[PDB]
Amino acid sequence: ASNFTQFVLVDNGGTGDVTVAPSNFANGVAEWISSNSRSQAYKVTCSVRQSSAQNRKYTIKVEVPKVATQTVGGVELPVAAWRSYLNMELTIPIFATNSDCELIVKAMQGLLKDGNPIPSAIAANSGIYANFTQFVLVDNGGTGDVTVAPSNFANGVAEWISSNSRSQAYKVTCSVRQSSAQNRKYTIKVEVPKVATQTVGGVELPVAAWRSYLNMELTIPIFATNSDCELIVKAMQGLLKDGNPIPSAIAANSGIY
Amino acid sequence: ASNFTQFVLVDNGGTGDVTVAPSNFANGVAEWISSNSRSQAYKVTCSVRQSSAQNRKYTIKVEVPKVATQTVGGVELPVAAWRSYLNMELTIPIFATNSDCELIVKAMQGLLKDGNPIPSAIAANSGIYANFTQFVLVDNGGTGDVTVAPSNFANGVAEWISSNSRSQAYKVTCSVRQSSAQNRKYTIKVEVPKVATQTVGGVELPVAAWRSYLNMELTIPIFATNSDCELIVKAMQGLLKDGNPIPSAIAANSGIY
Repeated sequence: ASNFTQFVLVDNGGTGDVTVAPSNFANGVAEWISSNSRSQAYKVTCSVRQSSAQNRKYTIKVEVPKVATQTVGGVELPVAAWRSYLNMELTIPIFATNSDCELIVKAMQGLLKDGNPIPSAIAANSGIYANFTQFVLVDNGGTGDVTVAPSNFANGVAEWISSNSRSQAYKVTCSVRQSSAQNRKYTIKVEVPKVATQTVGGVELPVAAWRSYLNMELTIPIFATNSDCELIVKAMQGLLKDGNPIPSAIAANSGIY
Repeated sequence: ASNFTQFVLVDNGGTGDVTVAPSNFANGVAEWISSNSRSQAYKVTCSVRQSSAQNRKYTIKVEVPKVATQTVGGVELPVAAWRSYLNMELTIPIFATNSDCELIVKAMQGLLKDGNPIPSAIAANSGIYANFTQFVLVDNGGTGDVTVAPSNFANGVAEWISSNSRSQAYKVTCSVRQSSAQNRKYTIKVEVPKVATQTVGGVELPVAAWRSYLNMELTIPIFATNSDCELIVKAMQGLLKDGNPIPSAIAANSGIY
């Protein structure tokens, strides 16, 4: 009986597996490593931390490597040419009952699955996909929809807002930026609200009690051809779908149970 | 026709009287002295003073002596070995109508009469009297009770709170502390609230418009045997009962009328 153990994640057809075993947690920072070679392992983190007196923040990063071969000095050194950085910070207040988080996770992971208007950007040209318009996202049974319309981009920072009320809208970002001379970094944050009612001063003000912050920074080198990113996206979004060993922690007691 | 004159106070069986005549008021501070000898007189004060723009504070101290004999140098000098210090500061707002003070006085003096759970402490071992629990205090006719339960003592400061609502609770303190090498000082404050309704922002918030502050500091030397304190308590509480020349001022126009 042991939780936080060797689990499964990103896969395709039948050839190479990605069993992610455990490794470190020093100073409150979970970490998972895969097979024999560390230089080709799939790092992932997770740490609990209450930010103040009315909230609970988290940190679940993810580094997706590449099974390449850096031959420098006559030796074929199996190392990754790049690594991903899916870092999702999520703040959950104490007032928010145990019925908000269940619908928050399916809104963060349930935001980038394998081609959604936000993550299809992370898998193809239209990183907007649609001349950037009103799209679909997080849903459940037939009652409330979440059409996310456009809004701002000032200074290179995409942003999407939903329906009538902004205080209950689903914010999302996206910005292209080459970090240096051999890489290409990104930034796709996500704020998932709550259709609550803050009555302060005798008025029922429809506002969110909290918001999510799914911020995925991804660095892709110029050397990495146009055949690495396709398998990187399905490794970032294809890392937290709706209960994977990493995101099931984002939906239940199980950290890696 | 003269008010603030020779009055009566603390007595027991038929032997020694305690007629407290007038004496000084310099700079707004009433003062009463008893018989021939000042060194054995029963000092008492009283002064009106509006603290700010929405309150009215007071100060009624009381020094109870001892008819002892300090023979130093071959002479029998009739002087007190100690003195009491029943100092009751009471703040009464302008908003509080002329129907709150009547029930405030019977709550300050009507708090320590001659053995109440708070003043029985001032007359015997159980200076709590009860392993410190829910007790009785100020009452009138049959409608609202004032059961004062326990609450805090952090750093040597007793404290009692009443019913459900703290904002309408009857706070009271008590702490033992030897001031030097020849004395033993105390501190028994008391805050009497008002079951009012502060509606600010459209909400009826049950809170007190004011609170009392019956703080009685009492110094008892080591030389003073275990036969002085019994007659000291009935002199402090036995000083303001329910209309005595000193506390009738705390219940009506009469300062010493």
